[PDB]
Amino acid sequence: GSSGSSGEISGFGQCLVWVQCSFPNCGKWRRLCGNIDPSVLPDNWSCDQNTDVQYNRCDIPEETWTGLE
Amino acid sequence: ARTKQTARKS
Ligand SMILES: [Zn+2]
Repeated sequence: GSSGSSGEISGFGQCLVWVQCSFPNCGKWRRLCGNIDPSVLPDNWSCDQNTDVQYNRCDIPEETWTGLE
Repeated sequence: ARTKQTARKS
């Protein structure tokens, strides 16, 4: 890395994608699979449209993503 | 629906 170029891709340099719930009483951010792109996702995406069953509901709290716990 | 990206870091 460490240089001015578009499309940062390298070994161990993995990206991640996140999506915010469409409900204002949610506003929760769920993780997605690295094969998915935010330019092919719906304008009304919600927790019910998640890929991971551990967080596929609006009644499930947001994940601890702060480090390793 | 808002979207973002982050680095896999701590
Ligand atoms: Zn939700």
